[PDB]
Amino acid sequence: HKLLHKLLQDS
Amino acid sequence: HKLLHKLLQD
Amino acid sequence: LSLTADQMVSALLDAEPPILYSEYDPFSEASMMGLLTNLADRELVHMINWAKRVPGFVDLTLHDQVHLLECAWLEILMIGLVWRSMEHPGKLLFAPNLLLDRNQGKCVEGMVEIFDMLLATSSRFRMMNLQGEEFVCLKSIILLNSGVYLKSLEEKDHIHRVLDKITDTLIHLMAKAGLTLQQQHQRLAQLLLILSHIRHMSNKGMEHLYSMKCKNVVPLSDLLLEMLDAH
Amino acid sequence: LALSLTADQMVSALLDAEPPILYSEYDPFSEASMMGLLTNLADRELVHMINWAKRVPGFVDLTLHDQVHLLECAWLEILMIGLVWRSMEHPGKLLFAPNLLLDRNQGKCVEGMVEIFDMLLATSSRFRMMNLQGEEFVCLKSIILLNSGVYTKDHIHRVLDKITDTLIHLMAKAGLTLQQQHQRLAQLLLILSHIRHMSNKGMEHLYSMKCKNVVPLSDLLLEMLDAHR
Ligand SMILES: C[C@]12CC[C@@H]3c4ccc(O)cc4CC[C@H]3[C@@H]1CC[C@@H]2O
Ligand SMILES: C[C@]12CC[C@@H]3c4ccc(O)cc4CC[C@H]3[C@@H]1CC[C@@H]2O
Repeated sequence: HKLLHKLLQDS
Repeated sequence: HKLLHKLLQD
Repeated sequence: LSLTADQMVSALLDAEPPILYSEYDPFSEASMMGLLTNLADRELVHMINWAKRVPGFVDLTLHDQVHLLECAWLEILMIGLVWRSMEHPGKLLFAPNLLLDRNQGKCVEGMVEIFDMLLATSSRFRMMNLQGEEFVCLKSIILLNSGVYLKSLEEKDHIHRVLDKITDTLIHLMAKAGLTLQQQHQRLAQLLLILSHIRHMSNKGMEHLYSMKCKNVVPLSDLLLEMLDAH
Repeated sequence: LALSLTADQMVSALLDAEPPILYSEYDPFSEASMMGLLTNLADRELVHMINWAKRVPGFVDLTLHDQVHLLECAWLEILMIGLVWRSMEHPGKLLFAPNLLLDRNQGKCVEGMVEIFDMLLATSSRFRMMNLQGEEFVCLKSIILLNSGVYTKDHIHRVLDKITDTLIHLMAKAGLTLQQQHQRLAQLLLILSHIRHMSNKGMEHLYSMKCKNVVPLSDLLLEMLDAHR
């Protein structure tokens, strides 16, 4: 997964 | 012009 | 412009280009692209003819007409393809003797992703149950819309006027089919949002085609070359 | 939530999800310094966009991977439609930020950029003549988020139907006829085709900038750019 995936779920 | 210009004109 | 909604559909239906054929003869990249671009070149001549019969188009200046066509050509080819492919799931009907599934897209580098996209659009049509009447309206919208963005103002107005007429036509067709007002405005939008995806697919194919020209994989006609060159 | 909202409640939710207008690091131009400013700004807006998207009704219901796919597909369309909206009161000029208002002449500083500038200005001009409303704007912006990659699902299309109901409802309330409503809807939606176009051009240009080593890109920007391959 990409940086994006985290950014999106935690945000 | 262009080839398209004449085809459209003619 | 002074035509009924039914006459608009009639006019556009009567002006439809013919479905062309390819050759009857395990594709290389060269053979498939040769076939696909030969077909596109032959379809373009007909497309120029058809555009002159899209109501309001020939009232534009030649320069504008040229511009719109250069802008839209691949989009128009593509939606046409997607419409032929509608009753053939998993497949693309480039011609009645050239039915290609996605695997055969792998025969040319960068092509199968464009295939997948085109196949996704035909699905969408099939789920929506797009009608022929609806289709020729969308094709004509593409022609007038894609390249439109002081007397220059007066010309723009005319195009927006014609565009407004095709929107009325699309709504009239849905109204006659018995759709509620809510369903009418929902379907109009679903139809029009697909145009965004077709733009996307077109931009990608344009780039894919320019690469192929650069590679010298395939000979391109003067016409097809100049349309490519226009972007 | 999205599907059972009244059109007024959908407008409100979209209005209070709006990201702020940010500022540029601004302050001569060169091609490197201009791309730097624009990518710094883009990267900072992207963090707000990620947060905005997570406040769009219907977007919140999707899986993480669908959310990501859609954001990747649409991120530059979204930056662009914001830029254009911002630029309405500034004809002939592009308001990237309140301290970064650029004209056509200034676009020439970067290679290949002026063509995209002109397209953006035409788009902004189109919205000004149509007298685009903010409520219509946020509807449009969310349509892009849910639509652009939806073919690259049933639920997504129902939320899109809801936002269509919402646009119409606004038009009707502003006194427009049924015929004027469906015409204006069409006008609005047809502009998205142009916005998609502008995005694919912008995407190629940015990629050309990275290849020519004009400007270094953050990881976030490099991931979004990379999703378009
Ligand atoms: C332009 C391409 C060749 C011609 C293809 C074609 C050829 C004929 C046609 O009716 C539709 C299409 C759509 C996809 C086009 C292709 C997409 C990429 C390829 O370069
Ligand atoms: C992507 C580019 C940098 C970032 C630019 C930007 C940056 C911020 C913003 O709000 C909108 C836009 C739209 C145009 C974008 C540019 C188009 C080409 C350039 O590479």
